Amino acid sequence: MSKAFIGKPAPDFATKAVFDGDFVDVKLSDYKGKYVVLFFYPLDFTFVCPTEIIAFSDRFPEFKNLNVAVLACSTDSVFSHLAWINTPRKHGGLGDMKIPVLADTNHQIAKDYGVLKDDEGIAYRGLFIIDPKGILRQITINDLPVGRSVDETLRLVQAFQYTDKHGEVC
Amino acid sequence: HMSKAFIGKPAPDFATKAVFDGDFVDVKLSDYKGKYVVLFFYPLDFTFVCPTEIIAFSDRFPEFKNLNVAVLACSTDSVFSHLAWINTPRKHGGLGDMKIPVLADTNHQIAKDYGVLKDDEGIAYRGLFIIDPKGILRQITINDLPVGRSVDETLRLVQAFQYTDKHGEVCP
Amino acid sequence: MSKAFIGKPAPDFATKAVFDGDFVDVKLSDYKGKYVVLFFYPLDFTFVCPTEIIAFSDRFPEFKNLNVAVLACSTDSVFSHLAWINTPRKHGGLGDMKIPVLADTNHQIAKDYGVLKDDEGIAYRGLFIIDPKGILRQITINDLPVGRSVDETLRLVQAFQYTDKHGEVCP
Amino acid sequence: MSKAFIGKPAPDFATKAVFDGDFVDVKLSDYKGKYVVLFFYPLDFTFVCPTEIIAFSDRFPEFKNLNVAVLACSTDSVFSHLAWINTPRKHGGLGDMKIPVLADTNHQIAKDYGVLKDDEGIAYRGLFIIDPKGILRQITINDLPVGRSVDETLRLVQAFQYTDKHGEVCP
Amino acid sequence: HMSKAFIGKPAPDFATKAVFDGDFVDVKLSDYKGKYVVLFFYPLDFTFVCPTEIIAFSDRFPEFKNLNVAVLACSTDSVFSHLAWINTPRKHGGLGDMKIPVLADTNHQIAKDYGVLKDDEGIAYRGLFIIDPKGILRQITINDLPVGRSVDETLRLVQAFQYTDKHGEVCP
Amino acid sequence: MSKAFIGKPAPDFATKAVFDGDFVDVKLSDYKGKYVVLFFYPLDFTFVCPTEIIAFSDRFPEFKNLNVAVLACSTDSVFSHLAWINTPRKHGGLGDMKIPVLADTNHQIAKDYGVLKDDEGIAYRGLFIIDPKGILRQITINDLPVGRSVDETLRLVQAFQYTDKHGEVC
Amino acid sequence: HMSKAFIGKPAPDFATKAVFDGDFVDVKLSDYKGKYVVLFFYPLDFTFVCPTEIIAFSDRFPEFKNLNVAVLACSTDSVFSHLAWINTPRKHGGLGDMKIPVLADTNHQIAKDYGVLKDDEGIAYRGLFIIDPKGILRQITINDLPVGRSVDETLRLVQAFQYTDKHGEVC
Amino acid sequence: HMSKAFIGKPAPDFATKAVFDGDFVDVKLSDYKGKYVVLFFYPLDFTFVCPTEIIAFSDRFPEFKNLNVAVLACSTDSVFSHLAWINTPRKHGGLGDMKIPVLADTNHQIAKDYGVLKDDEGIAYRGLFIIDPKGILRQITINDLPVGRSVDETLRLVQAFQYTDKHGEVCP
Amino acid sequence: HMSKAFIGKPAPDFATKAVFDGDFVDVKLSDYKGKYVVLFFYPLDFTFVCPTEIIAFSDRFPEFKNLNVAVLACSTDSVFSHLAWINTPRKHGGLGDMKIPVLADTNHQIAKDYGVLKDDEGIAYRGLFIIDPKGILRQITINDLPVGRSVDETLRLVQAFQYTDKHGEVC
Amino acid sequence: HMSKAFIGKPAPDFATKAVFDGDFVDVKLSDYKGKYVVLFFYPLDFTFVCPTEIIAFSDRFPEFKNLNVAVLACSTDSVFSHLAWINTPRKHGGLGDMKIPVLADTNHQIAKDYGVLKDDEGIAYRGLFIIDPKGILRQITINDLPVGRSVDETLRLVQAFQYTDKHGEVCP
Ligand SMILES: *Cc1c(C*)[n+]([O-])c2ccccc2[n+]1[O-]
Ligand SMILES: *Cc1c(C*)[n+]([O-])c2ccccc2[n+]1[O-]
Repeated sequence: MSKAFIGKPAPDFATKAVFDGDFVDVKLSDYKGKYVVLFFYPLDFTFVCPTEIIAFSDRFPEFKNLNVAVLACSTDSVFSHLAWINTPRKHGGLGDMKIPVLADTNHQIAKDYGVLKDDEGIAYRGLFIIDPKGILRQITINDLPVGRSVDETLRLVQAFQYTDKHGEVC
Repeated sequence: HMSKAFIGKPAPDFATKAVFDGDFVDVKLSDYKGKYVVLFFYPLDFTFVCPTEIIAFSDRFPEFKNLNVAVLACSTDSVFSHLAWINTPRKHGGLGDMKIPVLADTNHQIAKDYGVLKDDEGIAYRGLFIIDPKGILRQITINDLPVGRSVDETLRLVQAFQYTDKHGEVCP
Repeated sequence: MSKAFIGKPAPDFATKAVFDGDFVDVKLSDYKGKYVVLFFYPLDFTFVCPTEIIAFSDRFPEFKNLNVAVLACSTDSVFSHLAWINTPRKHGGLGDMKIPVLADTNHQIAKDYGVLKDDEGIAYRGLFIIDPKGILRQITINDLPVGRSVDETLRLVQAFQYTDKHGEVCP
Repeated sequence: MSKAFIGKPAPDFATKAVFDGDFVDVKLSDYKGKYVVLFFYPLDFTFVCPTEIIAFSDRFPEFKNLNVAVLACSTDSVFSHLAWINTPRKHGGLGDMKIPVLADTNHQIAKDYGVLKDDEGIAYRGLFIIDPKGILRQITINDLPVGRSVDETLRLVQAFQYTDKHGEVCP
Repeated sequence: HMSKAFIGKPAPDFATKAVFDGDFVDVKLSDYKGKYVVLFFYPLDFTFVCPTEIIAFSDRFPEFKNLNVAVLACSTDSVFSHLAWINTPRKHGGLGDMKIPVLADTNHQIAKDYGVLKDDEGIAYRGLFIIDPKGILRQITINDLPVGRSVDETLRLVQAFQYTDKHGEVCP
Repeated sequence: MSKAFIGKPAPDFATKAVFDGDFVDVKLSDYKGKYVVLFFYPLDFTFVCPTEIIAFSDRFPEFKNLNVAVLACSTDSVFSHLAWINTPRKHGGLGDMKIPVLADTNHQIAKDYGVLKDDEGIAYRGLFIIDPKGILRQITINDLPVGRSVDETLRLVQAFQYTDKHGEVC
Repeated sequence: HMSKAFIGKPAPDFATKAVFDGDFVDVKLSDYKGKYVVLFFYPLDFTFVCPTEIIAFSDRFPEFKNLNVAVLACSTDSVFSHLAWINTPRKHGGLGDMKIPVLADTNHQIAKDYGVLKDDEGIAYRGLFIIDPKGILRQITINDLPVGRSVDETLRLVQAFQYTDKHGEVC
Repeated sequence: HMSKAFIGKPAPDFATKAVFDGDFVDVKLSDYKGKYVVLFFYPLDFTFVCPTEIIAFSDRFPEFKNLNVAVLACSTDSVFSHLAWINTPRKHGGLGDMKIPVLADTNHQIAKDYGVLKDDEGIAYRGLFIIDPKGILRQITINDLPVGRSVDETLRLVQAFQYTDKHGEVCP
Repeated sequence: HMSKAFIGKPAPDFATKAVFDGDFVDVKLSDYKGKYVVLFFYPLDFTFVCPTEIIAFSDRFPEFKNLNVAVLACSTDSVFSHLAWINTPRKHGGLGDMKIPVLADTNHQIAKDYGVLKDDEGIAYRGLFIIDPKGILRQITINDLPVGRSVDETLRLVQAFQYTDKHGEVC
Repeated sequence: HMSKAFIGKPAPDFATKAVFDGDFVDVKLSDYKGKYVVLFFYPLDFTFVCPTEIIAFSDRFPEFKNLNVAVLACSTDSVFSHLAWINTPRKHGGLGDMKIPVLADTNHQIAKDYGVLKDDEGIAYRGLFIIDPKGILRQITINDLPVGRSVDETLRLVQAFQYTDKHGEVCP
C-alpha cells in the first residue's frame, strides 16, 4: 500500500545512488530545509531515449539556483545506473549526470510512493514535490509512454516556494 | 475509505448531477467512451481566492474540443451552489459563463474514489485526472491547496497520450 | 452511527460559522448554562425561498428574551453561507441573519446527530433542543418537503424551562 | 437497534389494543392509503392528569376530517389501558377514548421505533407520521416532562399532504 | 437472555420500585439477609381472572410473618398500575389492602434473571422462589399461566427448609 | 444447558427403567395422549428414608384413576434400582414399586431437564408435569433436604386437566 | 472430554469419597506418595455377572501389601451403592468384606481423566493403571466390558516395575 | 497429532512395509478381516537388552495360529534395520528366525495413531492392542519402556474375547 | 513470500522474457518437457566482480547440449540490462556472446518461487536447480553471495541423475 | 512444521546423541563455535547401496581438519543402528571405522529444521549444509535420494568461504 499523502510527511527513504560516478547513500532527512523533487523512471537501457531524464540533469543549475534537490530513481541497480551513465548520449546512454540516480532494487521506495507496476517490478513515471519540513506537497504520476516537463516542475516548485512565504496573493 | 484510482486500470466510475449551460444535467463516465476525459477537482465555491484557474479550462475549452477531449470540473459543493456562482458575473468574483460541466460531489463519493478528499474539511484537493477512450486512467495530478494547475501542461499531456496511442514512442 | 439520545449528553460539535457577516468558531460548550436550539437545513441557494430559516432569524428576539441560543446548520461551506446571506431576500436569498449559520462540510455534525441523507450528502430538516447542562431534551426530524414552526419551538423550550424549575402540571 | 428512518418504510407493528371499549388487533398494514400518526406515552395511571393524550382523542374529528389515523401506545397492558379508560377524567383517568390505545408489553414497537427507555421499560413521548404508502415522514421524540401539540401535528400532516400533491411553495 | 436462577447458588440479585402500604418503596434482595424470602410472579394487573391467588398470600401473611418469612409479589406492570389496582376494592375485582410489597418489573430484568419471562408477551409466568437467610436460592416453582399456586404448599416448603437448616434430615 | 421450558415441547428422553422387577425401555412418546409426572431423586441406598419416593408408588392408583403416568428417576443404574427395590421397607429399602424407576447413568435426562448437580453427578429433587401433546406445563425443583407433596402434585395435574377442557373458570 | 493419562507423565490427580472397612473415607492420589498404586475401574454395582474378578484383588491384597502396593477399586456408582453391595453376601452375588477401598465416581471426573468413560452409558470400562512412588503413570490397561483382568498379571507388572526402578536391565 | 485408538470403535487403519520370512512385504489391517489381530510395539532395533520378549511371541505363534490369530510386531526402525537384526543370530543378540511379521514405522504414523509414540525420542512404547474380526479395538495395553509383556496374558485375553463373541452373557 | 521449490515435487512453474542470441524471447518451463533443465540465479548485472563463473556455463554449453540439457541464467535485472551487458565486451567486464538464455526477473516472482530472493536488496542468491524431463525438481543448490558454482559439479550431478533415471543403483 | 534453514541467518540449532570413535556422545552445534561446520544427511542404515559416499567424507577428514573444519553425518536411524553399522566391516557392506561423528535423528527434529525430511518415509534427503564460525548458514545443498555428493566440491566451497572471510572483495 501507498504511504504518500498530500499534507502529510513524505514517505521516508534510504538507498544507494550514483552521483558524480560514485556510489553514495541518500536519505530524505539529508534534504531537510530544502525542497525536494523525487522522480521515477521505468528502466535502464531502454531503446527509446531518456531525453526527459537527461533534461532534468542539464537544467539542474536552474533548480540549484532555487535551492531545490532533484532525485532520479528506478528499480534498476546502482551498477546498472553507472553503466548507463558511462554510455555516451550518442549511443542512447545518459552521459554525465548532475543529479543523483537512486537504486530501488528492493522496490521499497516505489511501493511507499505507490508508483510500482506490480506485474513488471518497475516504476511508473511519477514525480513528487517535498517541502523543507519534509511534507509531501505535489503528486504527479504518468503512464509509461508519456514523460514530464521541466518547465512545469519549475513552475510548481516556485509556486510552492512563493505560497510558503506569501500565502495566497497575486 | 480507499482510493480506487490506478494507472493502467479502469478509472473510478462516477455518476452525479452537474451544471451545464445553466441547466442541471446527469453526468456519467460511460457518457464519454471513445473520447479522452479530463476530470479536475477544486476545493470550494464562492472563494475569495481568484477562480482564474477553474475559469481558464472553460475559456480555453475550444482547444480541448478541437482535440476531441471532454473537460469536467468538480467540487463537494451543491449543484445549486454551482449555478449561483455561475450566475455571478466575473466582475463580482463569479465564474460567469462556463463552457464545461461543473459536477456536484456533495456525496463525497467521487472525491473519495479518486482519493482527493481532504477528510477533516470535506473538500477536494486540486486533483486532475486524464482518462482515455477505453475508460482507462492514464494520468494522475494532485496538488496541495495553494497551487493551481496549468492548462498548457494538461494539453501537453493529452496530446502526448493521443500520439502514443496510435504510434509507438520514438526517440529522434 | 448516531450519537444523539434523549437524556444523554448532546453530541459535541465545533465548526466555523457565519455570524454578523464574519467567520467565527462555534463550539457546543460556548452555550453552557443556556438552552440551545440546533436546527439543520439541506441546501444553500434553493429555488424554494428560505422562509422557514428566515423566520427563526427574524423572531430571534423572542428566543433571546428566553436566554436561548439558536443555531442554523447545513453541509454547505462558510463561503457558500456568506454568499447566500449577501443575496437579498427578494432575490431568494437569506438577507441579514441574526443567528449563526454553521458550516458542516465535514458531515460530522450531521452524522453525529443522525440527520444525514447519506446518498446526497445533505442534512434532513432536523431540530434539537439542548439544556443548560448540555443534555439533549428534544429530537425533531422532518422529511425534506416540510419545514418547522417557530411557535412549536418556543412552546417546547418554554415547557422544558418550566418543568426544569417546577416539574409537574395541574392541567 | 432502531428501525425507524426518514424516507424508508416505517417499522411494521401488530399488537392488541383498546378501541371503543373492546380488545382489537392493530396492524400497520390496516392503514394503507391513509396517513398514520403514531404517538407513544410512558405510563398508565400517572398522577399527572393525561391532558395531552385526551386532547388527541377529543380533537380526533379534525384528524378524521383529513383522513388521518391516530394511534396511542405504551408498554402497559391492554387490561391496564381499559381500566384507565373506565376511570373518569375527573378522577385522573382517560375517560372515553375515540382513538385506539395500543399495548406494547412486548417492548417490540418501542424498540423498533427507538423510543424505549431501556432502564425503565417505558416509552419516551415520541410521535411519528407515516404516509399512505407506509413510508415514515416525520420523527418527534420528547423527554418525559414535556408533552406534544395537536396543532403542530395537524400542521405537519397538512404540510405533508399538500406537498405530496404539489411539492413546492411560493412563500 | 439467560436465566440466572440456580439451586444452591446465590439467588439473582434484584433492585426495583414497589408498592407497600400505599407508598412507593425501594426493594432490594439485600434488604432481606438473615431472613427467608418468598418471591412470586404473576402475569398481569387488572385481569378479569380472579386475583384470589395473589390475594391469598397477602391475607395469610400473618402466618408467614410468624415464621419470620418475607413475601414479595411481582409483575411486569408499572408501580403506578400496582397502586391503582390496590386502590380498587375487592368488590370491583381489585386487590384491596395488600399486606405484602408488590414489585414493579417494567424493566423485565427480574423476570429475565429468574427465567420466568414469556418473551412474546413481555409478562411473567406464575413462578415462585424460596431464598434462604444467606441469599441462597433453595426452591424453584414455575407454573404455566392457567394454574395458580398453593399457600399451604409454600408454607410446607419454607417450614421444611427451616427445620433442615438447623437439624439434619431424619427418617423416623 | 437445560432444554426444559414452559409452553414448549418437553425434553425428549429414552432410557432403561425398572418396572415390576424387570428391565424395560421407557420413552416420552410412549405416554402421548396422557399426562406425565417425571420426578427426580438424588441417590439409591441413602440412610435417610425414601418415604417421599414410596409415597408416589403407594398412591399411584389415584394417578392411574386420572389417567396420569408417574415416572421416578435418578443417576443410579437399573441394577442399583432393582437391588433397592429388592430391599424390604423394614431395612430402609423401596420394597414393591408400582411406578417405573428410570436410570440416568449417562446424566442426559438430568442435564436436559436442568436438574443435575454437576459437582456430584446426581439429580436435585425436580418434578415436571407434561401434557398429552408432550408440552411441559409445570416445573418444580427442590434443594436436596426437602421432598415433595403427593397432594400438591395431584392438585396441579387435576387443575391442568380441568383448565385444558374449561379454560379459565371457577 | 479429554484424557489426561500419559505414560511417563504425572498420573491424573484424583480426590473422591470411597468405602473402606465399612466407612466413608476421603481418598486422594497424594495420599500414596512413596508407594506404588494400582487403580482399577469396573462398570456397575449390583451387576448380575460375577464380580469375583474384582473380589480377587481384595482377597489377594495381602500379596499387594507385602510388596508395599496400594490397590484402589472404582466405578461411577455412589458411595452408598458401594456400601450396600459390600453388605450383600458373596453367596447372594455381593462383594462381602473388602480389604481395598472402593471409590465413588458419580462425578464421572476420574473416569474422564483416565479416559475410560463409556459416554453413552456413563459407566467406566475395565481399566487398570499403575502409578509409581513419584506419582508417574507407568502402565495403562483398558479392557472392553465383557473381559476381566488377571491379578497375577497385575502382580507380574508391578514387581517388574519395582525391579527395573532399582536395577535397570539385567540382560 | 493425537491418538485415534478407542475401545469399541474401529481400530486405527495401518499400511506399511514389513519383514516376513526374510522378505519385504506389504501389510494392511484390512488383510486380517475375519480374524483376531494382536499388534504390539517395541522401541528399538539392536538394543543391548535381550529381545526375549519379542522372541517369545514368535516362538509361541503356533498357539495363536491354532486360535486363528495374527500377531504383528512393530517399531520406528527401517525394514533394512529389521532384516539386519533378523539375520543376526540369537546367540549374538539378534532376533533370529521370525514366525511373525515385523512392521517398520519409519514415518512414525502408526505409533502416532495408536498413541504409543514417545515424542522426544521418536520411539514406540511397549504397547499391545487386540482387534476383533470386524476390525473393532477390544483391548489396550501400554507399558513403559523397562517392562515387557506376557504371552500367557495375551493368550488369556484373546480366548476370553472369542468365548464372549460366541456366547457373551458370562458368569465367571 | 513462500518458497515453492521441493525435492521430488513439481518444479515451480515460470514464464518470463529473456535474452537469447541477442533477441528478446519468451521462456516457459513447459518449453523444456522431456529434457533436463539447469536453472541458475545470479545477483546483479554490471557487477564489478568477474562474471566468469556465469560465463563458464555459456562457454561449456556444448557439453550440456551433448547431454541434452537446457541451461538457463536468471537475475532480477531487466531484459534491456541483460542485452546491454551482453553487448559489453568480456575485456571490459561484460558477458559477451551468450550461448544460453538470460532470464529477466524484475518481477521478483521466480526468485520468490525458488526461495532465493534476498529481500532487503531485491536480488537473487547464487542458486542452482536441476529439473528432470517430467518436470520434477531433483537438486537444490544455494550459495551465499561471495561464492560461485562449479560447472564440473553441475555436470557431475546432472549425468548422475540421468544415469540413475534408467539404472537405479549399481552397487 | 516447516524449514528453519536460511542463508545469511543463523543455522538451525541441534542437539542429539551420536556415535564417535565407537562410543555414544552428545553433540551440539554450539560445540563448534569458531569453526566451519559441514553437516550432511543420508537416508538409511544398512542399505544395499554402498555407503562409499559416506565413507569418502570419513576417509578424507584429515583434509577438513587441516582447514579447521568439522564434518557431521546424520540420519533418522538410532545410535544403536549406527554403532551396529559401524561395527559391520566395509567388506560386508558396513561403514567400518569412522573418523567423523554419526548423528542420530530418531525424533525427526533436525531433518525437519533443515527441511530435508521426506515425510512419507520419515527419512532424510541427501542434504549438505555449510555453517561458518559465527554459526551463520552459508550454503545449502539438497540432493534427491539416488544422487550422492562430492568431497572435492564440499572442499572447494569451504575454502572459498574461508578466503572471502579473510578478504572478500573478489575478482575471479
Ligand atoms: C535520441 C537518440 C537515441 C536514443 N539514439 O539511440 C540515437 C542513436 C543515433 C543517433 C541519434 C540518436 N538519438 O537521437
Ligand atoms: C424410615 C425408616 C428407615 C429408613 N429405617 O431404616 C428404619 C429402620 C428400622 C426401623 C424403622 C425405620 N424407618 O422407619
